[PDB]
Amino acid sequence: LSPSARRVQGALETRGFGHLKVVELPASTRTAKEAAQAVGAEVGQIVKSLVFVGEKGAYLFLVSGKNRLDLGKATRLVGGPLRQATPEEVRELTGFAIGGVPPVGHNTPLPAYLDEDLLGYPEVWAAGGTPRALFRATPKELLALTGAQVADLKEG
Ligand SMILES: C[C@H](N)C(=O)NS(=O)(=O)OC[C@H]1O[C@@H](n2cnc3c(N)ncnc32)[C@H](O)[C@@H]1O
Repeated sequence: LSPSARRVQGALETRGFGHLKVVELPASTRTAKEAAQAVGAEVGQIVKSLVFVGEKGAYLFLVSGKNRLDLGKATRLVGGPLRQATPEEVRELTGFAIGGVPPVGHNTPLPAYLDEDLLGYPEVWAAGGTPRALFRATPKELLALTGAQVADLKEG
């Protein structure tokens, strides 16, 4: 596993979820669409870790591959103005580059929100730190791993 992918594996291990495995695939997983095709999953099963900057800090939004994050909803949930983090901010905050941003192992653990639609799948796939890394897990484990709060995040 490449460094960033290893960093994520390490985080899964340190959390007590060592049985979850990061895989650096022979096919791209840069976008939810590609990720789903790479593992034969439904796009909705892909977890997009989206980082947004607020006035007093950063926030992690775990969105289903089939939904579009509603900034209006996110803003209300946090209770303050929010904005999509620039590629640069993603790197400084999380330590990973967009297209590979994982839900764990960041430079600072960010308060998180989980797209309630992810609770509809028995298993989901999140990014493992690179545009080729992914690790499968149950929504429950993703919740335990991030301590995120379930929420209505989609524009739809
Ligand atoms: C799972 C897959 N590896 C992945 O990383 N999916 S992702 O949705 O989290 O990554 C793509 C998302 O990053 C964000 N993004 C893409 N380009 C961006 C840019 N130029 N600036 C800020 N955010 C961007 C958008 O939400 C885009 O949908």
